[PDB]
Amino acid sequence: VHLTPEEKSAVTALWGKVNVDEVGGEALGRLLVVYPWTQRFFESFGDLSTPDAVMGNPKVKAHGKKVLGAFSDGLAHLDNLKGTFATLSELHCDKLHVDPENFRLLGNVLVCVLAHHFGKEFTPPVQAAYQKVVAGVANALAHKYH
Amino acid sequence: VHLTPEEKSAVTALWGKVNVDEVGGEALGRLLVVYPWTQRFFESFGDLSTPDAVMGNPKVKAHGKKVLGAFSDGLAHLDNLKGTFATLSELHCDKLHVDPENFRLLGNVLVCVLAHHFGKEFTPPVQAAYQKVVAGVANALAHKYH
Amino acid sequence: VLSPADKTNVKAAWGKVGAHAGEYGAEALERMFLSFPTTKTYFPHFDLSHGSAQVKGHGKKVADALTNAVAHVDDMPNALSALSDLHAHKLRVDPVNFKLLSHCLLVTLAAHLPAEFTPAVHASLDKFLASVSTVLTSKYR
Amino acid sequence: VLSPADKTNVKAAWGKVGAHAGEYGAEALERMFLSFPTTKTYFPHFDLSHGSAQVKGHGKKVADALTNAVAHVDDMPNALSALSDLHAHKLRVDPVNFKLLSHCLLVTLAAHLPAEFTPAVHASLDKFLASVSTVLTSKYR
Ligand code: HEM
Ligand code: HEM
Ligand code: HEM
Ligand code: HEM
Ligand SMILES: *Cc1c(O)cccc1OCc1cccc(CO[N+](=O)[O-])n1
Ligand SMILES: *Cc1c(O)cccc1OCc1cccc(CO[N+](=O)[O-])n1
Repeated sequence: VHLTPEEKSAVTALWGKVNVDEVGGEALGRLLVVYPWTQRFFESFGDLSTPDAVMGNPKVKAHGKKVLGAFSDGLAHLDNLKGTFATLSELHCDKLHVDPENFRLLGNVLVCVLAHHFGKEFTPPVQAAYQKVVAGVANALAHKYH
Repeated sequence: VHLTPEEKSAVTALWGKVNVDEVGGEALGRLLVVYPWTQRFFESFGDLSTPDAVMGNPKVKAHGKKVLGAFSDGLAHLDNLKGTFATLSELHCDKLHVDPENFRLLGNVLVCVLAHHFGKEFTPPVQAAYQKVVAGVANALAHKYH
Repeated sequence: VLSPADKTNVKAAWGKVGAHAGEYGAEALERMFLSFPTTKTYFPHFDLSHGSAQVKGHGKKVADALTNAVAHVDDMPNALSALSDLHAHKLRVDPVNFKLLSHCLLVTLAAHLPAEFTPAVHASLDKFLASVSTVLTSKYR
Repeated sequence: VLSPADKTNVKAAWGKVGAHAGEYGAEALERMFLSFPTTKTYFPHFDLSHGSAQVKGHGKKVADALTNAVAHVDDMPNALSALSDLHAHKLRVDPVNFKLLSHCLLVTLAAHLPAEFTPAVHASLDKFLASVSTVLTSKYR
């Protein structure tokens, strides 16, 4: 809840080009690989012993698609991030006790994946506008701690 | 913040013995020494060049006393920490751009000082009640980011 | 990265703990479980009621590793290799929990060794614990 | 703490930067200044306008120091002692700013080298920059 009109335009246009069937699993997969302790929260997901097992785990890719849908929900409701995520905030904060610094990490992993797939088109201005998206999502998901 | 009636009695009892001329200055002083980057916010305070200079600094002692008085005010209004600190949050968030992790560091530095001063009277359940307070204070100060 | 001064601050201050190692280890564990109840989820098989013999003996194991880490401050990765495999590979502890325990250790030392707990020593001890924490949470084998 | 494979991944990926050091270094800084405007206050006397020759010249210094850090990955505190004087003793840089610059470097690397930015290499570069960041923000003399 803090985006200028030109930042909303830039994030909406880029997101219309996002493959919402692959980007979620790529980001959840990299979160599990780059920050290994987060695998502890996904003990029922099966094989997570190597980068290849993680990125090829079909439960990781299926759940990442749910992640990305909820990020899509937030992008269509950019001025009401608190309410869009309130119920997920209860689950992540009151039931799962994921420390909120992990919400920041996933948001930034997602930013790296967007850069990875778009190359030169993920320009410093597009990145900066997306930095306020993922920071608002992290903040919203941490609301039940607040 | 949810303190039981027995936690509030023991928080109140300990706080009424606190040395209001020294405890705040020691907490702010230890913050500037243990986390030296925080000195960047206090350039006009004079000599911060060594530990001894920081702790003896009269501007540090005077500023720490005002920090302690805000915590006193949050103790008196546990039911409404957000309204109690609304303008300090504007100052610290909108004007100073203090990163919220620093709020938690000061809260825990204060806890260490309480333990330093009161010794074994600073029991673990007394610590547990104090951690809820400083987490409460620290959350209310970060609200202008929320 | 500790300075030579950090190292001498930490040895002197932790030298004072002496035979209270297990008492202080247990106290710091109890401080962490009471103040930050989610840290308990790493010890579901433990008896965590106050004064538990299991926590007490585990506190002693923690302080002794700290005592060992002080003596090997200049080759932490070799010395801490076994505890790193436990905490990073097998247990996968979230780093925020190391900050909470570290803070409860500082609280314990301040409450018992007020003359040792100087602003400079407080800073070196915080850095020592942050450095041990980093090694225990890194998968470097 | 870096594993042998982390060092292998870092050396191989950064070697692919090559002549694009200052270009990528400058691009990271401009991402950082723009995504996180508070970082500009560490450079109050700089010309931070887009494309400014000063930021180019400064981005090249960053990348060259990183190149130096890659080659001295097993000798970090000694090789980086002067940069730690600057950032930790003189500029007292808040460590969260190092996470921001490190993230912006990763973004730049992913934008320019998509084939080499694999999950495993991503994870090694993150730890490498976190390791360089720890050294630059700690006062160890
Ligand atoms: C920051 C943005 C995040 C978003 C948008 C997000 C979104 C979601 C969604 C939509 C669900 C499914 C809820 C349901 O179907 O009931 C979920 C579940 C879950 N999340 Fe996240 N999440 C985020 C961050 C994280 C992080 C950082 C972690 C841990 C490191 C985490 C741990 C989990 C776990 C363990 C589950 C349950 C998986 C299961 O069913 O076993 N989340 N999340
Ligand atoms: C987390 C608990 C904190 C509390 C309760 C607190 C309280 C206060 C109070 C009462 C003032 C005086 C404002 C006035 O009288 O107008 C103040 C000012 C200030 N605070 Fe804090 N503060 C906290 C954290 C921090 C931190 C962590 C930093 C920096 C790292 C910081 C930076 C400043 C600065 C620069 C000023 C202005 C000093 C001056 O120029 O006069 N605050 N704070
Ligand atoms: C910060 C410094 C820490 C040190 C020095 C340390 C040291 C130790 C030691 C010596 C052991 C026993 C090894 C053995 O069984 O031979 C142990 C085990 C263990 N640690 Fe820690 N640890 C630290 C941090 C943490 C944290 C922050 C957590 C979680 C909040 C944690 C969770 C555990 C668990 C669950 C065990 C297994 C205990 C058992 O089942 O016997 N550790 N640690
Ligand atoms: C991987 C991380 C970093 C590396 C490798 C790095 C490296 C360097 C290098 C090589 C210089 C030039 C020093 C000289 O030539 O004398 C420098 C200067 C400087 N750096 Fe960084 N740095 C890093 C992170 C940061 C961050 C995050 C900030 C602030 C947000 C920062 C603030 C500064 C400042 C203020 C200067 C002084 C420039 C001047 O006033 O002339 N550094 N750094
Ligand atoms: C040095 C430091 C600081 O200041 C804060 C957090 C973490 C660290 O480093 C931890 C670390 C990493 C790798 C090796 C070592 C020990 O190196 N020596 O052998 O001295 N510590
Ligand atoms: C190893 C590590 C990790 O995983 C995360 C943050 C910081 C560190 O290490 C910091 C550090 C301290 C001392 C030395 C070094 C590397 O220098 N060497 O040449 O070993 N890193």
